[PDB]
Amino acid sequence: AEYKFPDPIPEFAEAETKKFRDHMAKKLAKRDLFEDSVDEIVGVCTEIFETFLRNEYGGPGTLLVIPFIDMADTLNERELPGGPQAARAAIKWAQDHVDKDWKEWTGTD
Amino acid sequence: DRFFFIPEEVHILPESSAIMVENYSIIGVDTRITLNIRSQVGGLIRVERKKKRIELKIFSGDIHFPDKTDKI
Repeated sequence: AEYKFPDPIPEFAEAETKKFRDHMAKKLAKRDLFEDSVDEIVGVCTEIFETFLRNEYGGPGTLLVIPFIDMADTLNERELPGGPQAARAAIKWAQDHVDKDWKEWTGTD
Repeated sequence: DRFFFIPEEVHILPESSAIMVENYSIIGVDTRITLNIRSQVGGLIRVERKKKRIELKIFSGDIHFPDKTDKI
């Protein structure tokens, strides 16, 4: 019997997405590499991360690297600066907060 | 002329022990592993269940994700 992961929680996704967007705005503004495209990059960052949490994330063990791979590609496809750097910042925040916050939200150890 | 020491935290536990950490989960420092055991270091959690014992390992380090061109 293949294990069935818990279904994504839209309410948790909305809360995490706001925290993710605020961190990205503060982090990416401190770097001169992004210049005037900070808002556009963060907006693209927010959209992909929110979609992954709404549809695929089901707790610990489901934090995939594919949305972060899509982060570097989408910025590069749009000719936006700091593609890999923005994806690296996003994946670092997710590794430190997403799994822990899901446990607090659901009360699971 | 050089010797190496990778740090890994390993817990050998009886099969009947109650494990409060999921496989492939990321835990921080002082994360409770069993009712009387707390993690000393943080990292990835790997749970291997054997015939009569449960082997739990905590791997420190940075988690990286492969690229399409990543020839690892």
